[PDB]
Amino acid sequence: EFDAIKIALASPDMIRSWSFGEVKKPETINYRTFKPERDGLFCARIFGPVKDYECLCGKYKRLKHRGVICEKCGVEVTQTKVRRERMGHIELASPTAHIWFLKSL
DNA sequence: ACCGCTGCAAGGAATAGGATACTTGCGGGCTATATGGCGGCGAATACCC
Ligand SMILES: [Zn+2]
Repeated sequence: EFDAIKIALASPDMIRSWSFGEVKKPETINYRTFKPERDGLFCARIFGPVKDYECLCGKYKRLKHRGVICEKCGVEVTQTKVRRERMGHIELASPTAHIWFLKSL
């Protein structure tokens, strides 16, 4: 299919284009109930469902409801492979300098 | 038709016994200062003109 690999820099707008949400909380797992956090580093509303065609809260749990989202979780009921291909984006309060383009010698 | 009496409670000294306020160690729940390796090489100073 494809024939060439292109590589370049990524403007902030394009980075927003890639992302499917924003991370805001440094918390990951409860250690008691192994569901993810609200919108922490892991998440369901940002990255995707945890089980194949399973909304997080369990309002819909069948493949018949593919595509629709939950009205309390907002997750996209679909395969869990999406959890390996969606990317988040953090917002940085201050501008910062890429280290590679600074001490590359 | 008036009174001193008996009698029936209220407050002191000696024992047993549960209730209950008090004290304590934990278990899980949470948050946040090195000193024996070379070799190559290229960039970045130093230098003395
Ligand atoms: Zn839900």
